[PDB]
Amino acid sequence: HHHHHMTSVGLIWAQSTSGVIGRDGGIPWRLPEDLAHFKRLTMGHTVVMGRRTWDSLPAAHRPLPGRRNVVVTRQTGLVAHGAQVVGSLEQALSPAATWVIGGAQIYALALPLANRCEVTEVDVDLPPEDEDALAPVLDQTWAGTSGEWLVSRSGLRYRMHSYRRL
Ligand SMILES: NC(=O)c1ccc[n+]([C@@H]2O[C@H](COP(=O)([O-])OP(=O)(O)OC[C@H]3O[C@@H](n4cnc5c(N)ncnc54)[C@H](OP(=O)(O)O)[C@@H]3O)[C@@H](O)[C@H]2O)c1
Ligand SMILES: CCc1nc(N)nc(N)c1OCC1CN(c2ccccc2N2CCC(C(=O)O)CC2)C1
Repeated sequence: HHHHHMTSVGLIWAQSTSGVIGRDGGIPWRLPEDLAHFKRLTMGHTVVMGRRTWDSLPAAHRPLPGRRNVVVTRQTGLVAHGAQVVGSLEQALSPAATWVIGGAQIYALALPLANRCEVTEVDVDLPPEDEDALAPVLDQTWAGTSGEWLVSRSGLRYRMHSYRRL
């Protein structure tokens, strides 16, 4: 349903090579270069996230500055300030390039509607654990390109993949 709307809908996430995106209510690695990449791609745009991701943000970073923060929840509203709440992904997207920034539940809702995915792969050894949030799997409707492996100042290797709907 990526052509049920006019504005581009992009998913953006970072994952380990094993496909983990979240653990224990947070992200189980630190990668400053990915944060800068995420900031450059999203600055000045609407960012849409699930409520658990909203609550996972450290207070210094909530709301994400310089972006319209939209939080998808079934609740009437939120205790933590700075978001616009909506009750569905469709309400998040219209009116409106909108970035869906996680987590796994909101990626699953948005994947059928998305035109683009921007993935950072982090070469950190994290065998998936029972409660982990995992990255969405991309099917045959996506075409991708991949950048070279880069080395972070902290020593972790990482790289970016970019997918567009065929
Ligand atoms: N690595 C990355 O790039 C990345 C990015 C973002 C997040 N994360 C990680 O992902 C994890 C959180 O992901 P998650 O999947 O547990 O949660 P999530 O997708 O962030 O949020 C789930 C919440 O969204 C709301 N929601 C879900 N489906 C809905 C629907 N159909 N209609 C309305 N509201 C709906 C509900 O909020 P209510 O309960 O309020 O109703 C639900 O509890 C954390 O570990 C976080 O650190 C990682
Ligand atoms: C940087 C992590 C990330 N990476 C890619 N590639 N995709 C994503 N969806 C993604 O999750 C973005 C959300 C979760 N985040 C976060 C989590 C923990 C500590 C700091 C942050 N934030 C605060 C605001 C900063 C900003 O000003 O942008 C960015 C870092 C914002």
